[PDB]
Amino acid sequence: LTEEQIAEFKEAFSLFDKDGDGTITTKELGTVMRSLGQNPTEAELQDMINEVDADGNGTIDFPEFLTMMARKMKDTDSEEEIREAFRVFDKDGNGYISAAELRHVMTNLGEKLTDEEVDEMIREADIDGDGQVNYEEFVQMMTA
Amino acid sequence: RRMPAANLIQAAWRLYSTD
Amino acid sequence: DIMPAVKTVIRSIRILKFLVAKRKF
Ligand SMILES: [Ca+2]
Ligand SMILES: [Ca+2]
Repeated sequence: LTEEQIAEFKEAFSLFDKDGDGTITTKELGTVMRSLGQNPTEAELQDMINEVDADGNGTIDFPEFLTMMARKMKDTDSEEEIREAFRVFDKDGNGYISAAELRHVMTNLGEKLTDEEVDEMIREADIDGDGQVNYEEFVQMMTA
Repeated sequence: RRMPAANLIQAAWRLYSTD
Repeated sequence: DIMPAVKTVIRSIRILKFLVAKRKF
């Protein structure tokens, strides 16, 4: 272990834990989000904390925060879930989805994708440029 | 369903994109 | 310099957002 990595995570934790008691509450997590132009509901803030709150005490402590940072999208079920989220729009079951059909669904549905963000997504998802996305391979690329 | 599915894909893409 | 810290804060919120959208699906 080196103090290089310790440095950035501690500082990042402190930007949440502004009261410095060693724990991130929904109020503090929500404050940071609001200061970035976000408008989370308290229910959302609870759900977030509950995904990394090991001991169930309702707030995020430093070990939980480090563990979360390291885990990222490596959760075992992450590919299955993200890929099953794809299947929803794969009407035919091939394991493929057209570019056009992905951009449609990505842009049209909730938490709409920026016309830029979707441009980047398609450029990474359709490696041939034919308009056909093997969404499993795409998910396997996102899921390191 | 479709909306929660779009949400998952969106969230996954914006996380992958932080790098 | 606060930028690495801020980039880490943004990534952590996107991890939380991803984990919640996974639970909800
Ligand atoms: Ca605190
Ligand atoms: Ca806790």
